[PDB]
Amino acid sequence: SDFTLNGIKVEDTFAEAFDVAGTAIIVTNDTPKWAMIAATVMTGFATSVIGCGAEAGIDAELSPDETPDGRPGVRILLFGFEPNGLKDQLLKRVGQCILTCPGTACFAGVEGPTKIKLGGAIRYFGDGFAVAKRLPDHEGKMRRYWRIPVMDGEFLCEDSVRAVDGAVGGGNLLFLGRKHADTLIVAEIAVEAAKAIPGAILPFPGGIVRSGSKVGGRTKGMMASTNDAYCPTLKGRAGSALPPECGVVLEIVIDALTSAAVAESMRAALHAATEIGAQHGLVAVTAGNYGGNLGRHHYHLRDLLEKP
Amino acid sequence: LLSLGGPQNGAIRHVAYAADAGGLTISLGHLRAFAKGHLAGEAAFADLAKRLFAAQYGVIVYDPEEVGELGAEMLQGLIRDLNESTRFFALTLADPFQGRAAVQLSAWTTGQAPRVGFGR
Amino acid sequence: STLRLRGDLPERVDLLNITPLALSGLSETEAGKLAIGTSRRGLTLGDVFEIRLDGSDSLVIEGGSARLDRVGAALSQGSIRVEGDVGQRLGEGMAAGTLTVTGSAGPYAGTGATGGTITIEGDAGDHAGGAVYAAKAGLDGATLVIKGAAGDHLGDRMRRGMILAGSAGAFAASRMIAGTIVVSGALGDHPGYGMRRGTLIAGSHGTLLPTFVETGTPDLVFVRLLAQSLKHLGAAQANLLSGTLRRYSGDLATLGKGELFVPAH
Ligand SMILES: [K+]
Repeated sequence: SDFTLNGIKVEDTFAEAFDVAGTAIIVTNDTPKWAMIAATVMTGFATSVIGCGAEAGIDAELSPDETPDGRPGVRILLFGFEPNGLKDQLLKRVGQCILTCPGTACFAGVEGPTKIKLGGAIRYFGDGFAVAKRLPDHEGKMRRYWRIPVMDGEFLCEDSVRAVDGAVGGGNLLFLGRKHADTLIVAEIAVEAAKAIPGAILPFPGGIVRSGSKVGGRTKGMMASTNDAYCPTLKGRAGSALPPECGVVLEIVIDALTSAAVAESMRAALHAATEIGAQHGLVAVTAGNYGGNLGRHHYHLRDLLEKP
Repeated sequence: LLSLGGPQNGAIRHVAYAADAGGLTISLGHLRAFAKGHLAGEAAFADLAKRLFAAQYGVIVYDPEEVGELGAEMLQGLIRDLNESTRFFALTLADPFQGRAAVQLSAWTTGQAPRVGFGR
Repeated sequence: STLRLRGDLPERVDLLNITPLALSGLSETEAGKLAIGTSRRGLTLGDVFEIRLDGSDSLVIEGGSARLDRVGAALSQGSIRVEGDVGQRLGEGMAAGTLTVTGSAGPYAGTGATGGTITIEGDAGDHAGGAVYAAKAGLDGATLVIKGAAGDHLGDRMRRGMILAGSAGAFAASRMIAGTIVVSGALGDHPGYGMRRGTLIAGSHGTLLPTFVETGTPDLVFVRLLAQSLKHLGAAQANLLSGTLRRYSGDLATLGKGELFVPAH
């Protein structure tokens, strides 16, 4: 039953992930500095879909070659429960975090089956002065963009953005370690490994979560409560799932446009953490599950053994 | 019949449980922890806790003199935890020097327990 | 206002409502007739002390006996200084102010104190900071400083406030509802019996209860705040929090939300 990876104990559990609506947008600016500013203000306040509006993250920085604009850009993902709630959140965030940022321009990030109106709705801030243009892109496909007049110039925004089907969120694996300062470093180099997978992001601050989201609760209609089992202050008593050597636990949550990306992002995090884990006191690695019946996708750590 | 702190070998057949080093008061607190589910299993008092909760009419007999004020409040708390599952009670032992009647009488004459002064 | 103790007390004496606010209102000759004796024969303030009165919020009792019950009780203003030893219930139900005692103190000192600071430069008696008979709580918010060593049941059924002791006896922090007790030195056997919530910090400690489990050596933000709080008040126990501490969880007989900190090694 016990599993050992790179000399560090790994529990024989699975990560319970859920099906989610996901979409991607490419935001470009004249400089990469302001491309990042625009994305950073858009991704903020988006660590969970249940409390925050959505789950947002920056997938990758784009060079002037990887972009339809020809200007340095940013590929930024957004996830939500329902395709309507996702549309509602994208409209709010693009409208007041992208449109407001100077010199920006919004394009559709990923290809998908369902359509989401973006430029066609922000066009109404133009007060009837906005115009629409249709142009074939570098691949040969006819795309429609809106031109909203603003103080700095024109905010060009593609009419529609596509939402990919089968985007998976909630894939997580948590680390148990002796000391906060050192074990944070283990998780830090763990998120750096996971970020690299295309189409996958980590919404929480720096990718790391310190509050253990537990389903249910002790009193009345608790929807979420802290995970008393993995709390170091509640050690020694029955119901604490961590050994006496452990003193700090940190969780890593991954969302991705494709299910395979969730598994590959977890695998890379699982390996990178254990390789350096012994040096910084990493005791063990487990995954968060809810019982098996809540979430469709199960990411067993036993399948993540193969090196990347 | 279970016994905490009683003699190990008696004429009457009973299941005796060894008292802790600190004393009966320390054992009483130790026992309540297993009944609350706060301490790991496979201990001596863990079996005792399992046997108590599996009850129909439970009585814990004790002498408040030898157990002490703190132990009795703990003992009375252990009963409150036990009553979440089955009916449990305490058989508080009486003193042999009419002290319990003095409490009864003083309560309805003065409005308070004994050890009362009328200087004012 | 100075009360010069004439001599030794023949019976127990109750100094309740003998607060400089109350003495200032009453006339100097009228205040002498105030009876404070427990017995039927009783004793008036003039029989016990040499009353020198002035319209001030400062009171100083020159000379003290262990038969001075309820000294500083229900004090809501100003200060009372006892140059000597005192009896039970130092500042029972003290609302606010400052109450300093040169000598030692009697049992149940500090009960029900809401605000202010009670300082005992000597040693505290049994049940110091603890609840009296049938009392809902012991210390209920006023901070109690004992430069000497407290007896058994320090902070018994304490609800609020802070206790700063030099040394402590057995069953310290028993039945504690909430609060913080920092004894710089020794701590008696079986500390925190029945503890529900609260923070107990000691340099030395006796035998611990089986219902106390060790959490480890965690660097907590609260510890940093409690240290700075002790530094600002000039506490000798401030140095005890400088190093890394060992933690124990509150007694599992009640809800285990209390804690105990002892230096690592
Ligand atoms: K990335």
